[PDB]
Amino acid sequence: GADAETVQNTVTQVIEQNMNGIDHLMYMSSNGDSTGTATITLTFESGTDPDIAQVQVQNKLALATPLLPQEVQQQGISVEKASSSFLMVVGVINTNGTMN
Amino acid sequence: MPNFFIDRPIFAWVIAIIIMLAGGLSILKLPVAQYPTIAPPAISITAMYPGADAETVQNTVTQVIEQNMNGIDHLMYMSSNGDSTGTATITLTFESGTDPDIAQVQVQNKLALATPLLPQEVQQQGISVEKASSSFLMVVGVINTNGTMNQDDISDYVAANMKDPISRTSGVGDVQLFGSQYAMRIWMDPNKLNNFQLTP
Amino acid sequence: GADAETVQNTVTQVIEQNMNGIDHLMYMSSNGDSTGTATITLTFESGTDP
Amino acid sequence: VDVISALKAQNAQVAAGQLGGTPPVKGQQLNASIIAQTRLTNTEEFGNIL
Amino acid sequence: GMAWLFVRLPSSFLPDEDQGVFLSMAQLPAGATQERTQKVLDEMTNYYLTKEKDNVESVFAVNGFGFAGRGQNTGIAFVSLKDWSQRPGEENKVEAITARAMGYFSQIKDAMVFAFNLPAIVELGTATGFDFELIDQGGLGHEKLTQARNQLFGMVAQHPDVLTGVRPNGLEDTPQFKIDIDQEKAQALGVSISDINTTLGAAWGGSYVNDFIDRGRVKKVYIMSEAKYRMLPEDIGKWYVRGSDGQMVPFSAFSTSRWEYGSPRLERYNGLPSLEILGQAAPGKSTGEAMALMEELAGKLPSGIGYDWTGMSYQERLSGNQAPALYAISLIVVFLCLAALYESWSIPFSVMLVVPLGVVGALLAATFRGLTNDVYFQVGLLTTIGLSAKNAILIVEFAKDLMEKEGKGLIEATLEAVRMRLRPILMTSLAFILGVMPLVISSGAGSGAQNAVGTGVMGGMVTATILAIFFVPVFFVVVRRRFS
Amino acid sequence: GAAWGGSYVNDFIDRGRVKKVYIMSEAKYRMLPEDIGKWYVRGSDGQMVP
Amino acid sequence: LPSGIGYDWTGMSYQERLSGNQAPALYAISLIVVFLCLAALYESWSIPFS
Amino acid sequence: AMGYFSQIKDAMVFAFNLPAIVELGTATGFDFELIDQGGLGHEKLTQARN
Amino acid sequence: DTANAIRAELAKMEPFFPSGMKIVYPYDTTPFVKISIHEVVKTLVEAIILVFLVMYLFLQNFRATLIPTIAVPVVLLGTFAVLAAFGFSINTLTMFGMVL
Amino acid sequence: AVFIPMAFFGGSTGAIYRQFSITIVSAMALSVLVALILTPALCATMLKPI
Repeated sequence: GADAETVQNTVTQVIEQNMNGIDHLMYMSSNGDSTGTATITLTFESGTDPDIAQVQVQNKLALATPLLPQEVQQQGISVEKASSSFLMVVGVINTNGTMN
Repeated sequence: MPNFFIDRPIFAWVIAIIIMLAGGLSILKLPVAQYPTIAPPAISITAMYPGADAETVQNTVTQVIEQNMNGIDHLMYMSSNGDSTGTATITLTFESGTDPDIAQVQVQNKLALATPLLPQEVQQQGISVEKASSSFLMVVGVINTNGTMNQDDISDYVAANMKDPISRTSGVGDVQLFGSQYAMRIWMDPNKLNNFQLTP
Repeated sequence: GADAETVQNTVTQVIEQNMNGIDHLMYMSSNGDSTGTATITLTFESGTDP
Repeated sequence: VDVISALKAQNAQVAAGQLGGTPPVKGQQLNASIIAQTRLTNTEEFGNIL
Repeated sequence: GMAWLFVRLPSSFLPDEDQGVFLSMAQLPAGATQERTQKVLDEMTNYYLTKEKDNVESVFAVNGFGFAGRGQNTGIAFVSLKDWSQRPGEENKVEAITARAMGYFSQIKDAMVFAFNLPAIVELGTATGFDFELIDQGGLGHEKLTQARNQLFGMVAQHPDVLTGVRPNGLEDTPQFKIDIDQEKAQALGVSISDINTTLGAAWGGSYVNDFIDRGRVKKVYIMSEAKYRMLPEDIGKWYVRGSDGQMVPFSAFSTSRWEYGSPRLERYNGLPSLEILGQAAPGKSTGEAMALMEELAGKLPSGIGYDWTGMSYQERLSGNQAPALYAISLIVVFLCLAALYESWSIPFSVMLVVPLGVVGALLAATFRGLTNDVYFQVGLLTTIGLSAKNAILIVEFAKDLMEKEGKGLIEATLEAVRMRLRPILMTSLAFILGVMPLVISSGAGSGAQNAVGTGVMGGMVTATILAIFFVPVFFVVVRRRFS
Repeated sequence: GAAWGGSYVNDFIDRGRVKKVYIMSEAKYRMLPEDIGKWYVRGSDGQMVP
Repeated sequence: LPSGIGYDWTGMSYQERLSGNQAPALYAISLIVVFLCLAALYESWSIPFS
Repeated sequence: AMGYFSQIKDAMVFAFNLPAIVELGTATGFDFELIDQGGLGHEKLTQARN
Repeated sequence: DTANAIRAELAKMEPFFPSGMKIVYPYDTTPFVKISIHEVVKTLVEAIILVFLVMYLFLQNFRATLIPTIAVPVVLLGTFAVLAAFGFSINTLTMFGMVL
Repeated sequence: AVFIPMAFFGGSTGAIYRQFSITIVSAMALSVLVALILTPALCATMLKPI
């Protein structure tokens, strides 16, 4: 339910103020929209081990988590070392047309 | 072999020139430093017990954490300190040549094992596992030549505009601000509170 | 002081649903018993770094 | 429930700050941390809880 | 003589350098306030900028922050010197500058002020010298441990010829203000314990309530009492808490106060309570001598009080312990390579009998220049092993060939080899000697390391040339006669 | 918040799986600015105040 | 743009700025090394030019 | 598709093909972040963008 | 490298400073590193010059003395190539090794 | 000498060129190894006298 301003000022700034000390960090971008979702993306230099980068980012996020609103924590913060483009889309269709 | 190059001087010259060319190209790309990576890696574990004396910190958090930390691979020695402010810092120094990333991962695993035994108060604060150093590489100070801004204004400007980009610069392990960010300070007056029958 | 059904529905299902994104995972199994303990075991591939 | 409430309230930690803490008054000369630990250790202190 | 010199050569890890900067610290007595620390820091800055104005470029004093231990009674200052060009002579170097500073800083009478040079491995430690760790191995307790430390300083002060600037790396026991909350009286007055704790904490230590947006940036919100109500034990009574009846009741009604003395920063080393001690060797003494004296002194402490070295001292002890192995393994490897190459056991033995000739020269070079047995010297010793073996090869290999290919006699072949191979030996030897000559006579920024690298191996070359050019024929002739 | 943005109260078990429970205003009552006045909050005295 | 308004390049724009076009230097090195190899092959400094 | 969509559709419709390397976008494209260094605010930043 | 990156970042920050603000550098160990490297390289070239004179003293012929001097750049540059291959860096220790 | 230097391209594209460089260099090395030992053996046996 939070708008863009609330999302930023209560989640994104709080998290990104603790995103320091990580190694091989090229640049960091983050955005929060009206649907209530905050998305912080940290790009690393080529050749950086994704597992170690995720570990360090997770450590900083664990430091910054208790300052976040309870609702945000209950919804579940997720950290993913994934690409940007979709590898594949697996659509599901009901041929009978009975289901919705 | 020497006779072969005695009869063929241009071959020897070519070999030497190729070696020299490779050397120059390597010089162009080679990094420069005072010393190589000599110091043993260190991992720091920082936990806070708000409003706990030094004696309480040692007994409640540091002793528990140290007990579990024993047994990590390539551990050289440990050290600890519990401040009156409640902060507990466990520094683990590993044998030289150890990969610091794997060391940090193992330290995090052991800390996760030892966390439930800790007081709930220190669990709420969040424990930090970070690669540690001992000495400052550089100190960059900021002054206002006009003599217009006190230390608070300079420190707040630094904390708001310079600390983070430097903190995220490549190779910057840690940045300490010799000042303090601005904060909305509310300075209460017990006489007025009592007069209005209010409490903090 | 929780039964098997309580332990499952309140701990094990949640943890299993949020165990996504780990690498080289072969299978996971879990259980909950009358004592109140939920034990979730994740088994990884042979070459995985523990 | 009342027993739980009393037990939760009884033991805690107080961040009591310091005497002469920063920012200090001009001329201050003594800075001592304040310790107010109303903690219960043995059985009788727990039994004595109101 | 080589053995005698090697035994008597003092040891150290890495030479100190003049890096253009040095540190300083101030440790006011326990319970000191921020203002008293600031006065001491101002005195230090004034000294730096007036008595050393020609050498000191700028001073950056940081009150309330220390290298080990953070408190109102501590402070540090980063001192940056002028450019090396602007500071000529030995008097204008970090060693002499800090020596002059300590002379003034030892008369402060208000604090313990120290100025020290940076360690060679800046990542390893914060200061040059050693890192002693007094350890309570017998569970004696904190009070005994500080008593043991005080006795150790009493012993140390009796040897100012070796140890200098020996200081603790922690915070002494400080007075503490204890407030006894008589909960039953609070219940009688109808005041919640949570209210008491919240009021006291927010009043005297501040409370981080929540955040606020300042020019678009998330900043904290704190509440704390005004300063003048937060200074004296009397100020406890000024703070009122509301009872359930709605009547304000002072803190004096349900609480009492008392003074105690407890440590503000407790330390543990390898799971045992410990006190860290920092210090330096006196001028004209090496770190090894200081460490040996520290171990000897710690021996005389009461039982149950152990000790250990950490950081730079740990690495230095490790180097000292591993050296002999390195030497033995290097000698064995060289011997095996010689045996494989020349297909003999006599030839390698005769060659290896030359290594002492180079080693004694390396030791004499360090002894004359007053250098120590650093890691660089160890590297040099290995280089001298190589060089002496090289000269022995240049003679023996040519001598061996004549005995086989031309079938000459033992003495005749040796004389011919010594005559013909004299000039190449001198050429290579002088080439190496003048090669490391710039290191030896260097005096600049990195002169400390360059002298250590060059001095040891240079004299080794001169003796592996002068002595070996005469002794190698003896070794070759004697060994061949016995066919050993 | 619960009326106009939906609130996630707790979980429930659906055909063996743990699924969330949400409360929200019915669509027709949170569509226009005028729909604000339809919502009432109960005071201390027990009276509904718009 | 008015005071206080900075800028920066991200993504591909960022990646292009750091990457320098070393191709002419690399090709020059390749030509030189090929000439040297040819000189070694023919035992002549002139024949390679052909 | 772009010809059909852009001419008719009231909204901005973009049919496009992913590049060979997804990260490296259009060869001529660029990403230009306009950063508010001085803490001016969203309104002033938008004015600067305009 | 980190010192240079920090200085570049400070250079980027400087235009947005309010009037009168100034960045000072009251403490920095990088100048010592640069001067020490310069000193060791000066020592190296002095060593090369001194070695040339020693051989020329015995050989007493420029062309004859030039032959061993040619062996210096080839060996040194080969050493630099080897250092690059195995990931070593140009530090005072490698420079001391080359001087020896 | 023609194909090795393109391996040392800098930047993001450095790996792209390194793939071609390594592939072609390895292919040429194997080719000359085969022509040195494999093919001459085949020529002696397979080729009927002409």
